[PDB]
Amino acid sequence: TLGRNKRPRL
Amino acid sequence: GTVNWSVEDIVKGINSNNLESQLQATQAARKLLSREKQPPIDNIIRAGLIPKFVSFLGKTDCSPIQFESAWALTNIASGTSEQTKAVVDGGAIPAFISLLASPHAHISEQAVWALGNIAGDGSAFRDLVIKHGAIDPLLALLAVPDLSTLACGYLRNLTWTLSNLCRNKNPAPPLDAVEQILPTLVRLLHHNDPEVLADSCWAISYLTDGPNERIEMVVKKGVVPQLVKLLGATELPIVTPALRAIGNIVTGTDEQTQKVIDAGALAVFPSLLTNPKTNIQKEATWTMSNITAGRQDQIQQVVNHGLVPFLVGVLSKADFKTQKEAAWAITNYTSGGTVEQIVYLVHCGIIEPLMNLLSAKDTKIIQVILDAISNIFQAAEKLGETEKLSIMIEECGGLDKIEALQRHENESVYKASLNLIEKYFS
Repeated sequence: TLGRNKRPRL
Repeated sequence: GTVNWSVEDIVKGINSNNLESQLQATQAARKLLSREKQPPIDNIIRAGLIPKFVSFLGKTDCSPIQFESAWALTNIASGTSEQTKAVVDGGAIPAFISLLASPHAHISEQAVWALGNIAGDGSAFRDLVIKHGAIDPLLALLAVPDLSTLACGYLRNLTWTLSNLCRNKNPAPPLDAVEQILPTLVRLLHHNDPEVLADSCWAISYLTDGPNERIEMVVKKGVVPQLVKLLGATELPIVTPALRAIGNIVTGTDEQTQKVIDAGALAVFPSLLTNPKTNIQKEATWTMSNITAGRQDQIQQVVNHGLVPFLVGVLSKADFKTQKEAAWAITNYTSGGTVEQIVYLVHCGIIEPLMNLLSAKDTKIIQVILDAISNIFQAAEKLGETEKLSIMIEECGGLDKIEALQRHENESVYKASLNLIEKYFS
């Protein structure tokens, strides 16, 4: 997570 | 079963009049969108599948298709602002907020995740998520006596989505939303999981990136001591946002800066100013620059903690951007400090690395340094020791560089240089 503004679920 | 369908097959299944066929097609879509290499997001959007997925979010009677569609839409929303917009335009926001109430935790988690991607797009979608009422049900999910009873993946997702509701500027989040969220952030900042702590520090670092009023909302909640403690963590994913937050806070008033000092932050900066990660060193030196811009008694605490030799160190050797922050720290120090404090600075060896940096190809740092040299000459004038300082600058090769700058391009440079030579090197 951290400072990522978006992230997919792999 | 559902591994590597074509988009055409997914469409044919989702358009069937059979809920189970739709569920299998939706899962096939999720697996396509879950592959790491080039997920066909745009083909899925062009096929018109988003409105179907959104309607599947509301099928309480079939929780698996809620989950599969939530996951598919999460990964579409993770893409470009145009791809996130397609999800929002399909009505996903209120549907995901309804799913926060789901009795299945894996479904609620996925709705949390999706709203995080939507809010993470920028100010507009962040505020739209807030307007649809997301904050109350998100915070309700954390209304337990002990956060440790929640699965840590679940808790990490929640913390991360909350951090995205705190993120971004022009405009910053609504004040009342920030006030609503802060008590839960304070609590999460005391939770033992490294990722939760890092995400909590990121959220705080976003909230302190603004005018003094925003900083005050955070400082008033009493979190500065816990941030200083996290500043000393061994995990760099925690130190980085914690330091950013501390650095933001010291851009505030002198009283806000003082609470960072009182919490003991200066004791950590021997490590931070020699930290092998160039970004930590840069951010720590930036933070120092905004502390030496404070009062004389705050400069004095920088002196007492033995940090001036560390500033001389980074000025002497560091990544260039760090050195430039160090130059600023020195210009602020000399601008606001007493004669004694400036004398001490010279005795720590600031002159030579300061001159060595006049060789640099960055006209802003040359200005900053020349300004610092004037300040120091002014303190020497007050002691009648202008000549000792002129001799010291000449012996380390600084005079040479200053005349080179008499014929510099920028006009502020060459007028500050000439003035220095006219007045002190006649």
